[PDB]
Amino acid sequence: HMKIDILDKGFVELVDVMGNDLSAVRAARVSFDMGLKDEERDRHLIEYLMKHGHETPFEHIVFTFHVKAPIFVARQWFRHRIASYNELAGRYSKLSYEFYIPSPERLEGYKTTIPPERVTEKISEIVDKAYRTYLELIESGVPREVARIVLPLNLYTRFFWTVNARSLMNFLNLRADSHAQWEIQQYALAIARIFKEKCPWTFEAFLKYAYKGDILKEVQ
Amino acid sequence: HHMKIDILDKGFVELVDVMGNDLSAVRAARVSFDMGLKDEERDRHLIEYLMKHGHETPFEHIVFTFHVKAPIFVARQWFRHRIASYNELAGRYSKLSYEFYIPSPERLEGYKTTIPPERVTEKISEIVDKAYRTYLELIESGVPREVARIVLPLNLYTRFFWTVNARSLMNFLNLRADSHAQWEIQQYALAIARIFKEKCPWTFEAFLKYAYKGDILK
Amino acid sequence: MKIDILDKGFVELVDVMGNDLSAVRAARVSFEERDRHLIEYLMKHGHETPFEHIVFTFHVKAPIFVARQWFRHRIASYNELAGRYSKLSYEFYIPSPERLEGYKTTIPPERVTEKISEIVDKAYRTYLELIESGVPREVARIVLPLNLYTRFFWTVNARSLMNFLNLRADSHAQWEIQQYALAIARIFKEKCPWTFEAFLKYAYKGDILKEV
Amino acid sequence: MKIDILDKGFVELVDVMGNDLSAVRAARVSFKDEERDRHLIEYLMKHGHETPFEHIVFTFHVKAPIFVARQWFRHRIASYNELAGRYSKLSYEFYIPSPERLEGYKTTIPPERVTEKISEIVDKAYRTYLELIESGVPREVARIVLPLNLYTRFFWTVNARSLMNFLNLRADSHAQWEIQQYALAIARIFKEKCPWTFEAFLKYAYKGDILKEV
Ligand SMILES: Cc1cc2nc3c(=O)[nH]c(=O)nc-3n(C[C@H](O)[C@H](O)[C@H](O)COP(=O)(O)OP(=O)(O)OC[C@H]3O[C@@H](n4cnc5c(N)ncnc54)[C@H](O)[C@@H]3O)c2cc1C
Ligand SMILES: Cc1cc2nc3c(=O)[nH]c(=O)nc-3n(C[C@H](O)[C@H](O)[C@H](O)COP(=O)(O)OP(=O)(O)OC[C@H]3O[C@@H](n4cnc5c(N)ncnc54)[C@H](O)[C@@H]3O)c2cc1C
Ligand SMILES: Cc1cc2nc3c(=O)[nH]c(=O)nc-3n(C[C@H](O)[C@H](O)[C@H](O)COP(=O)(O)OP(=O)(O)OC[C@H]3O[C@@H](n4cnc5c(N)ncnc54)[C@H](O)[C@@H]3O)c2cc1C
Ligand SMILES: Cc1cc2nc3c(=O)[nH]c(=O)nc-3n(C[C@H](O)[C@H](O)[C@H](O)COP(=O)(O)OP(=O)(O)OC[C@H]3O[C@@H](n4cnc5c(N)ncnc54)[C@H](O)[C@@H]3O)c2cc1C
Ligand SMILES: O=c1ccn([C@H]2C[C@H](O)[C@@H](COP(=O)(O)O)O2)c(=O)[nH]1
Ligand SMILES: O=c1ccn([C@H]2C[C@H](O)[C@@H](COP(=O)(O)O)O2)c(=O)[nH]1
Ligand SMILES: O=c1ccn([C@H]2C[C@H](O)[C@@H](COP(=O)(O)O)O2)c(=O)[nH]1
Ligand SMILES: O=c1ccn([C@H]2C[C@H](O)[C@@H](COP(=O)(O)O)O2)c(=O)[nH]1
Repeated sequence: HMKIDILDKGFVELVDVMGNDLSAVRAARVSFDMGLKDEERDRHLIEYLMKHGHETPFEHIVFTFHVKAPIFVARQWFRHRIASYNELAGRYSKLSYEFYIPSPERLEGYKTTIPPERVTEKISEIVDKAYRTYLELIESGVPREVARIVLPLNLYTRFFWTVNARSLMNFLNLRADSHAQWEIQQYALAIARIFKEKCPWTFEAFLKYAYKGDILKEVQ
Repeated sequence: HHMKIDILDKGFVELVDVMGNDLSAVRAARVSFDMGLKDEERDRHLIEYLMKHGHETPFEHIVFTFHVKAPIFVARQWFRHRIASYNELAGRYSKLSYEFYIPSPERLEGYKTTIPPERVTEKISEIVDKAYRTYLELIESGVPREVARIVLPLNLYTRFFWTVNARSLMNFLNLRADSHAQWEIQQYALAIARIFKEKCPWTFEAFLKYAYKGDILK
Repeated sequence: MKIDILDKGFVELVDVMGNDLSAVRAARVSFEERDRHLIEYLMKHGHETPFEHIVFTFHVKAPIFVARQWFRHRIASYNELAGRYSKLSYEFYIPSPERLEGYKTTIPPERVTEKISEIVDKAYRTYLELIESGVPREVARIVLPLNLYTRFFWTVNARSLMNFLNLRADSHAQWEIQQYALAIARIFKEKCPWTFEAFLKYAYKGDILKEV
Repeated sequence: MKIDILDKGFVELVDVMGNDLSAVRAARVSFKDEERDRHLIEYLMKHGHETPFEHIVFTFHVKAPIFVARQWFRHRIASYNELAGRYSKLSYEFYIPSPERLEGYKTTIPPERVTEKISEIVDKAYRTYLELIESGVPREVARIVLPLNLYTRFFWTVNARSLMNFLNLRADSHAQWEIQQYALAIARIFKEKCPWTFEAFLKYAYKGDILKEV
């Protein structure tokens, strides 16, 4: 399965896809009592739909992703309501020692009082302390669902995300953009790469006509 | 895959595409416990479990695309299911074909009518024909299609694509594969159920057994 | 508040939750010049979720063909009059001759109008005959034309209502639903003048609300 | 109406559109008569005709710990606006369970010590957070060390149908105790503004176990 590594331990992996660029063409064409034509006319229809704001045809393309991301990223991500999610449960599972530790380069462009290496160090220290406490509470008989509340927001979680191309393009608009947090931008770049490989005509037409973000026009 | 079931006199339900299968639900559900697939026994059991306890979100990862040909009055009820995606034939843009649902005499079974059921059938096809011929005359006269079509009756056939996940599809079946629904949409719901059963047999069997609220599938 | 649309149609406001300050409170997560400024700011920058906390209920009487276009807006709630159960009323949208202005037609506009009324009358008379014969209503009604009036309750938040106005208060939309959209817009402006003003200025994608 | 929940939490009613009669008006499609209107409400609820209840809408203002909010926010048929850790300096407010939260569980240390241990890490994480901020580290990065029991605040706009689903699932002994407590608050307010719908819900549609016992 197409699998892209993000951050220090994160990833985005394509589990499944229904349909392709031509799923959008077939759906749009029914309006005119038509179906598919030639490659040239069909690709141009996709561009036509994107340039004029016909978004519903792209709902017939659907993806399922498997994502590992820090909780603070997942919290932003799961704000996208037009999608389906299933997530690893801190209530039911003993959580693994896996946390996002920013690299020193993460603080490029910020004048900092202490070296970036020290920032990285201080984050790690809280992480180890919290995790040790989490395991101590569990070992003492403290229910998992309570023990986990001391764990920090950089804890990695895992989830399945099923989402259609229209909602995926909203996601890219809002998250593949320099206003979203850098961490989620990185995940959105991987989503974009998988989308482009499966639906190249829709992706290129989106970038050309419909996409509102900045970064995907800059970064291949 | 590809499945097609003819419904009423001229209608159909055709499966255009599917994403996932019963194991798609098993995998999504198992992530909760930091697990994946296991054996057929334990995974079939899990699907029954999910269905018994009303854990419906794992089934959203199973997705269907249907191509449907149905009368407008059927489509009108169907399109009330908002948790799904639609694209439909446009009267504003297309010259509409002479295809209308004409009930068969048997459709009045159990109804004592003043005129022979065959006559009811006849009367329906007569009005449909008059309406259609008026539509064509207006079109030939240069009336925009979006206006001409307003004289067309509710038994005109339309066509649409429907993308829907297994959870919404189970909701559709609870409501439409039921005696209280109109017989015509029941028939479409029966075809949707047959296709669902074929592609997701474990989910369907568990649905019938533990969650399905209607009366016609059982 | 009620606006008559078409020959027999209308849009009336049944209820509303909130005003422009509802979006301001949601955006700030708490609880006059700076508050209007925040509304324009949110609108200019595409921050739409705060407008979801303003909600309207409309009662709408409209031809079925208009309602079918309308009910494609999935992010909203609907309850509609039942034709399976209710004997349906003799009310149909008959276009005025002026509806065909611009179109060079082989039949005079007034004659097209007349041809539509005729079908409506014959269709309704067939429906009534069937019901009289003991044909169930849910079957008898299938002969009724797409211009039959129906009524529905529509509950929709301001964000989805702005999406509706972007698509339907626009010259690409069918003229008949444009008229309805103009009415919805007028009510929206009454209740949420700051949001409506900023919407027009910064976010609205249609054309007719800039002209009318 | 504002109800305190947990140690620093609350559920506050901000607005409401409609009342029980809004569902009746929608069901009948008509812009009253108590017994026949209550009877309709019960009929709809009994036969699962739930769409008329979507025309009653609530706005709440809720203060809750992030681990509770993450569960809450899985309810997609609703609208949310939340205090932003990326843009605001976060307040020293964290949920620390009472010893009675863990009484019942046989634990190897006193519950009192479980409280102390939890409080200790909270305090350490918060201190590091403030240090990093003071150092010039972006808020968005500095906050990643804060634990899941940090309090957040959001506006929630939800219709009565979706709110009844939320009660089915959360006002229930399988939901985490913390979110149960919020659900009881939501239910009390819903009962106050929509008494006939709430009664009919309990009698016919409610699938949980706590609201019939409390
Ligand atoms: C840079 C940035 C900063 C942000 N800051 C904050 C913040 O400070 N606080 C905060 O709470 N959130 C914040 N968000 C989250 C934001 O408010 C949205 O919750 C999130 O981006 C999901 O957007 P969406 O509603 O467009 O997507 P979805 O929820 O997936 O919805 C997709 C589309 O369907 C529609 N839709 C779905 N449900 C509804 C509905 N109930 N009503 C009307 N339309 C609906 C809309 O058209 C929407 O575009 C931020 C997002 C970004 C990118
Ligand atoms: C005790 C308990 C344990 C849980 N454990 C986990 C877990 O381990 N992992 C995990 O990921 N989640 C878990 N959840 C969350 C659960 O999976 C749902 O996300 C949550 O209950 C919201 O439910 P909902 O979909 O009914 O509500 P909403 O998202 O508000 O949706 C409301 C209704 O609309 C429908 N609906 C909305 N969107 C769609 C859609 N895209 N497709 C089909 N139908 C739709 C359904 O009819 C649904 O009832 C748990 C919840 C409870 C109460
Ligand atoms: C026998 C029968 C008779 C009917 N008679 C009438 C009638 O007389 N008049 C009429 O108007 N309709 C009528 N309907 C339609 C009915 O009211 C629903 O519109 C239709 O059945 C769709 O059901 P749904 O809302 O559950 O499905 P969807 O709209 O697909 O929604 C699926 C699920 O998601 C949820 N959901 C989706 N959107 C929202 C939302 N905005 N708020 C809260 N929850 C949401 C609900 O949990 C719902 O079960 C009838 C249906 C049947 C089967
Ligand atoms: C001029 C014109 C011509 C049209 N022609 C046709 C035609 O020929 N055939 C046809 O079938 N329809 C046609 N439509 C209808 C159109 O495709 C939409 O169904 C309708 O405009 C509703 O728009 P919407 O989905 O944005 O609104 P809603 O359905 O209310 O949704 C609101 C927003 O939330 C989002 N959303 C809701 N559900 C989903 C979802 N399941 N997946 C992804 N995002 C979602 C999107 O952000 C959407 O903008 C036409 C509309 C217009 C204005
Ligand atoms: O009772 C529960 C358990 C889990 N989840 C959802 C919320 C999170 O998105 C994810 C894991 O939650 P926790 O188990 O970590 O609380 O699944 C809930 O919504 N309710
Ligand atoms: O069995 C039914 C009856 C009604 N409706 C909805 C669809 C329409 O929007 C409206 C009226 O439908 P008819 O009763 O006219 O079919 O209510 C259904 O979905 N199913
Ligand atoms: O302007 C339009 C054209 C089409 N449709 C949708 C509504 C119907 O579901 C279908 C066909 O509509 P008509 O063209 O026949 O109105 O496409 C709209 O919503 N608006
Ligand atoms: O860039 C952002 C900022 C905020 N939020 C949402 C997610 C949370 O529900 C809430 C606060 O997020 P934080 O700012 O704390 O990350 O707003 C986002 O979705 N994206």
